[PDB]
Parts: sequence; C-alpha cells; structure tokens
Amino acid sequence: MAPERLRSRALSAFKLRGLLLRGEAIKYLTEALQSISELELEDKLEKIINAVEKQPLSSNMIERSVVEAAVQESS
Repeated sequence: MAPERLRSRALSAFKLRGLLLRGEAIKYLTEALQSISELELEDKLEKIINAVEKQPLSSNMIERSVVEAAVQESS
C-alpha cells in the first residue's frame, strides 16, 4: 500500500460518481490520505466527494482549489 496504488483507488472513487480529477488535485488528496487504512480509503474519500457535491463548480473536472476545501469536511 503506497501512493502509486492510492492514486488508482482514489481516482476510481470520483469516476464511480461521474467526476474526473486534476493531477494537482489527485496528488493533494493522495498526501492527505497517505496513512489511511486500505479498506477504509473509499469510505473516507466519500466524505470529500459529499463536500464537492455542495461546492460551486461548472464542470465534472475537480481541481486542487475544490479538494483543498472539500477535505475540511472529511477531516
């Protein structure tokens, strides 16, 4: 369990909801979730997605500025 596997797990959680995630944004939450339990990573990141779903946006492409505020509700 390392960032190179975390990235694939984390991108898939946004893809399952119909979103896409920027390279600066995937890195941001990859560092924020670096030590989270491998079987809880999806349930944890789902709290970020639930915050993105109530933030102002205009595309399915999520960005670092959106995640940097969505993580605050997941904390």
